[PDB]
Amino acid sequence: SDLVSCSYRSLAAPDLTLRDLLDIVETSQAHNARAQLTGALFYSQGVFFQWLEGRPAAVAEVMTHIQRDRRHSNVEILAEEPIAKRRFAGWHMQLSCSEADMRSLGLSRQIVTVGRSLVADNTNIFSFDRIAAVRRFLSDVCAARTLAPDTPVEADTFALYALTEAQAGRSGRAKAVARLSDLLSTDPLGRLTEVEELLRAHAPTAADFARLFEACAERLTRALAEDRISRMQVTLAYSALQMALRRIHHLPDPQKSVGAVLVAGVPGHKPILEAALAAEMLRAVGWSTSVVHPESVAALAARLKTSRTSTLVVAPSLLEGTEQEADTLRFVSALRARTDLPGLSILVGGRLAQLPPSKLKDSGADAGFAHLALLPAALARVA
Ligand SMILES: Cc1cc2nc3c(=O)[nH]c(=O)nc-3n(C[C@H](O)[C@H](O)[C@H](O)COP(=O)(O)O)c2cc1C
Ligand SMILES: [Cl-]
Ligand SMILES: [Cl-]
Ligand SMILES: [Cl-]
Ligand SMILES: [Cl-]
Ligand SMILES: [Cl-]
Ligand SMILES: [Cl-]
Ligand SMILES: [Cl-]
Ligand SMILES: [Cl-]
Ligand SMILES: [Cl-]
Ligand SMILES: [Cl-]
Repeated sequence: SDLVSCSYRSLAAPDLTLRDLLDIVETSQAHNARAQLTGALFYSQGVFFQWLEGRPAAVAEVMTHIQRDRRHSNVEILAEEPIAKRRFAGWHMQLSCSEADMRSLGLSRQIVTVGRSLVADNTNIFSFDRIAAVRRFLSDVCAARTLAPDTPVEADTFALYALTEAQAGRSGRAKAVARLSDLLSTDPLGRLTEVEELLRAHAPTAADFARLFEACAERLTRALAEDRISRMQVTLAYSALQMALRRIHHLPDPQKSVGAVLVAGVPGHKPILEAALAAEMLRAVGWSTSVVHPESVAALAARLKTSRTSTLVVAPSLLEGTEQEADTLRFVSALRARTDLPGLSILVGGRLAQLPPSKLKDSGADAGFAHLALLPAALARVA
């Protein structure tokens, strides 16, 4: 064989256009054709996935150029593996984007459309599940269209690919969450290294961390309810998780950003972990994010009229939920009263996000996210 594959994830320049994508595709088609490289490029919501395959030398050279490109950043290698045969034969470099992005760019082949519609807001689907699903889907479309070019492929076909990948990961993740919950319930600070190794193995991205934390959080909420652990124990666990999070994920603020967003806790609530997670997730998709823990409504009012950052995410506290709801209501309402800003957008999480959007209209919050990992998606809708 002696064929190798390399795949990465990167953050497209916030000002990326169709002309750019097309230039990339043409340059790549020409060069990959000469150098005997094949693969696919997937663009969705400011993010790139690329797969490249060929002889080692060819892949290395082209990656040397790509890594230095200025139309994307935060290039993260995902795989460098030997393959037995090409997954994208005949595709020197094929472009593909999501259905939503297809709408947003005004496109309708030859660009392979991927329908994320049915699975995008499914919190059981982890980041690597989505990556693998896109890979398998595109490789399959490549085979298919090699066999029958004029035979169209249903976009929402991708849904099944994603769901299947996630289901494959499900049991192992259940084990991880169980083991984790045990650690957090016993002595999470005495065994922080084990907590970290677990989190590092099962949560490659910040959104994955958030998924695990949501699962653990309902587990421990149950435990505390049944008086199986103490409040002090939940505090310990919370500290441990903050430390583990900072050790593992700590993205710098994107220099080229898609926009700016303020992440705040409700005064008295200390959504330290959840706000940190919110910031990591939003930074990972290209948002400039600031975390604020105000102790008054007026403070945040000041920071907002000073920042002119028209978007505010109220991070929920998923472990102090005795009175998170009415507190958040009062806080957001008050904020709206002290404010004179028609462009301001407010997003809310937690139990408040579980109410029907009629209540959301009634609330003064603009939109909700019933789960942390849904935050990026909820934000994009408002922007
Ligand atoms: C997301 C992305 C993917 C790219 N993929 C390839 C590729 O597969 N093959 C290629 O030759 N260039 C690719 N490029 C472009 C190169 O980084 C660079 O434009 C080119 O290789 C150097 O220009 P040159 O024609 O003067 O050598 C890609 C760029 C971006 C931003
Ligand atoms: Cl891969
Ligand atoms: Cl979509
Ligand atoms: Cl998806
Ligand atoms: Cl990802
Ligand atoms: Cl994973
Ligand atoms: Cl595959
Ligand atoms: Cl485990
Ligand atoms: Cl401890
Ligand atoms: Cl340990
Ligand atoms: Cl405004």
